[PDB]
Amino acid sequence: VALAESGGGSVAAGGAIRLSCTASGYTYSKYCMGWFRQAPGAERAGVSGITTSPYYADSVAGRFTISRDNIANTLYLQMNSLAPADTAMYYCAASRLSCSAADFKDFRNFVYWGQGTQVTSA
Amino acid sequence: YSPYCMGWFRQAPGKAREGVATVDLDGSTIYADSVKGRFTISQDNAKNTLYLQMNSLKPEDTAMYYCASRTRAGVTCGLNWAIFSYWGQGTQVT
Amino acid sequence: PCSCDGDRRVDCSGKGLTAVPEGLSAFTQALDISMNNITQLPEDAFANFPFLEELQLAGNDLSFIHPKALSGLKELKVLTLQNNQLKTVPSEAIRGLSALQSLRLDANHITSVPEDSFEGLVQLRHLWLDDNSLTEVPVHPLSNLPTLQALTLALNKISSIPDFAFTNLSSLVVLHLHNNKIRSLSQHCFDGLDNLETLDLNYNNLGEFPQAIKALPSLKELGFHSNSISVIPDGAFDGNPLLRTIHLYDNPLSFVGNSAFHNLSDLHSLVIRGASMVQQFPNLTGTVHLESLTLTGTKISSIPNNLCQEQKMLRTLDLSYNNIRDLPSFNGCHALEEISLQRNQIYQIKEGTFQGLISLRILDLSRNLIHEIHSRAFATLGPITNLDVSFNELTSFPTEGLNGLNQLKLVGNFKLKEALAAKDFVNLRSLSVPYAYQCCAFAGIIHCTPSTGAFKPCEYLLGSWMIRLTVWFIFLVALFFNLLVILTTFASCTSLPSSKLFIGLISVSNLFMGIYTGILTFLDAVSWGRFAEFGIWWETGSGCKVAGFLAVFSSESAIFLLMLATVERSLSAKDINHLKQFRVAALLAFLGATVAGCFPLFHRGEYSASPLCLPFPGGETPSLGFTVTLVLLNSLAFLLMAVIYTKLYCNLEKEDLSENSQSSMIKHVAWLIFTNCIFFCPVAFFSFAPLITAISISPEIMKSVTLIFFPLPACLNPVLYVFFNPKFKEDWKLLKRRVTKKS
Repeated sequence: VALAESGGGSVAAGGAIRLSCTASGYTYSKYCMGWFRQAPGAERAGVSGITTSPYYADSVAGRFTISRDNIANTLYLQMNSLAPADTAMYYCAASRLSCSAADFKDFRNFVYWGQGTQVTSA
Repeated sequence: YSPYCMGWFRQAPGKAREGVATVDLDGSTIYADSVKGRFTISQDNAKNTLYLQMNSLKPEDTAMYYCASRTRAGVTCGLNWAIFSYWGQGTQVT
Repeated sequence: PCSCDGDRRVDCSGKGLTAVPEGLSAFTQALDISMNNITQLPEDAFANFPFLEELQLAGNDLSFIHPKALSGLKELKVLTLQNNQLKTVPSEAIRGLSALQSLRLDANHITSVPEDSFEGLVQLRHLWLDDNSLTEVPVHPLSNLPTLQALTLALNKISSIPDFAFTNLSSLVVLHLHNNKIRSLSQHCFDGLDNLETLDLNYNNLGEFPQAIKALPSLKELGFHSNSISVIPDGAFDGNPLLRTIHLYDNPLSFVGNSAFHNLSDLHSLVIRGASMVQQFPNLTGTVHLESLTLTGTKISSIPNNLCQEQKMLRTLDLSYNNIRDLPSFNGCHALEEISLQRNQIYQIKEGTFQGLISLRILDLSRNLIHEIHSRAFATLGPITNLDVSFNELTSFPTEGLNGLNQLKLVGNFKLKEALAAKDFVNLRSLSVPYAYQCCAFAGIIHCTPSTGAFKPCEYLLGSWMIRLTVWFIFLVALFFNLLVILTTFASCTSLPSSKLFIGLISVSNLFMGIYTGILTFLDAVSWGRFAEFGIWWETGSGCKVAGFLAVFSSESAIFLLMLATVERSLSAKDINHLKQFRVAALLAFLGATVAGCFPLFHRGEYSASPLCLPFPGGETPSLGFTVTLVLLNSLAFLLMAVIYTKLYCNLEKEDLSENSQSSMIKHVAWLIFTNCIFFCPVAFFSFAPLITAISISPEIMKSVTLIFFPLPACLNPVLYVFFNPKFKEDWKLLKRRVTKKS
């Protein structure tokens, strides 16, 4: 039902940042979550996701960690050693059906969307 | 008052509570893996007193015990907790 | 110890509590306990607080709960107990709470559900039971609950669903059962779920398509994949009209009904992969909301022409690995963006096929038999960015309205030899063209895959003016002095000794090598500044084959005739009757040179590696088909006569060598063989260069010395002979006498 995000901001290149999202409700499936990147003038892309072997994008491989804590129902995404090309708006997406890795490069499948945050890297 | 699903349970410090052989209303006691050849269970409904006996016990598995009772009906016996309404205070045997 | 929110809310996190906290306000509304070490719940633990609404017990290891402990909490709404250590559903201590709303039991190893469980809860709406070890659905406790909305039983060990499982659940909305081990479904298993919207059955072992789904009248989203379903019978989706999403992939589907997908008024996307035997297009009547359509691996041969007259909102289209032969017009479409048609039997393109598609961006037609493309094909097609067409027999490629292109690939079209106009493709970023010389027109930031390096130049064949004049010089004098020496040795009307006829054949072979060099110089002179235009035709034509054959033939005859010359000299000294014997040996060696030269011709692509038509330089990969063999033959022969002449040195003394005219002949032969050795070392070294990974030289350099160090013998052998054998002077006087007698 309701999704909220926290984190973001302005960081010099090579820093470390943690983004935390919380969810409330029961219709969503806790085995399909994702983080989505949007740069102005382009459609949304899927950076990382949890499926049931986490799915990681080509570019962010080796620098991005995604975790879920069902004790308090929270999703964590931690980034380190950022490049300026990472400056964009970030969204948290949750589906209603279980999903595999192949579902993550097409955003239209996901339904529950958050308000989003903004992160810039210099 | 109403004899139904008498049971006995053993509890070691720092772990769960498991059951030992228990008898129903009609006899035919369900018997746990470690009790055949070790313990004897009897129950008289004249006063509604149940008796247990120990034979050749080993030094370990000596912990607190409990006796459990139930007055309701409609559930099969399974030698498992969370089905007995009344519980005893228990006693330490060692 | 635990902070007070001020609004009747109490929070406890990791403060190491082994018992229920006490002393708090009796008016508190919500209580959270997480990450502590409580293992057992004593009797009447929560009798203190009578106004508790929400209850969290997360992560600690609770194992035993007294039945009377939870009594008194008549207003509790939310109860969460996950990742703890309970082994069975607590049928007791739960019947008291009449007004419970949500119950979460996750990650707890549960195997048995007591019969009387879940009794007395009249308004429970959410119940979560997953990641446990359940083995059979609790039919009676489930029937006890009449007002349940959402049900999740995932990662359990259920094997089969009995009939009439969910009769009494009238208001159930979503059902999750994935990663279980279900293999059989009864025809009446799903009866009564009239208000079910979402159904998830993933990673199960279903072996046949279920039928009970036809009882569901309002099923919105349906998902099954990774199952073992292989056949889709027709009329399957008849019962449920409204279906937004159908999930199916990784199934080994074989046959799909003609009319299976008919009359779905709200389906968004359709994907079918691996369905091999389906050979006729599905009937899509009534489906007018299809954004994406994908059919792969089938045997479809034709496409209906009303397709996107019906599909008014189609966005992408992919059809590959089929037997499509003809393309109907796509004029009706407006929202079509990406088109993929690969591994098909298309052989012609017409103007009208691609007319009217305003917003087409990506077009792919690869690995087909297309040989005719109309000029006006692509003329009024809108802004197109990426176009791929390759591995097809294509003769001419038109360019009309392609100025906006960015990615263009054409590789494998060997029949295409026409150059590419640079002015038309204004914004081209990446090229792929079958021959490297075509990219010389762009002279590139344009990226052309073919290397188009030094070995395949653009402007000058020979490169440096100094190299040009040097080859012109040895060409000429090789020719002139070879003609002079052959005239001296043969025109004389005298008896011909073996050595004299041998050096005559040496002259003939060197003359052949010289006019090979001359033909190369003529080509370079003719094609000054514009070698790119002539390169393709020159390499594809027979001229390159002729030149390479000539060069190879000239180079083997010289080597073999020299070896035969020095054994001729050796045994001539030794007998000091084999003249006719060696004459036919010379003939047999000439024949061997002929066949060795012509052997590569029957192979494919061996003589087209370089514009110089000489395979010994090779290239990126010559992969030593016969280059290693040839250099092996050359080296073994040279070491053989090296051994022969060392033996001659041992046998005959230096004073006799100085005082013997036959030994003067021997000295001349020694000079010849020594020169041949040192002048052939470099080409063998170059051929051995690619074998060693450490050594690398720039194509600039290997081209120059391959050009320079190849034909030198054809030049200095006659010069050496006339400069240092008075035998020539004697023959010159003889021919002068003959000329004076004739005149």
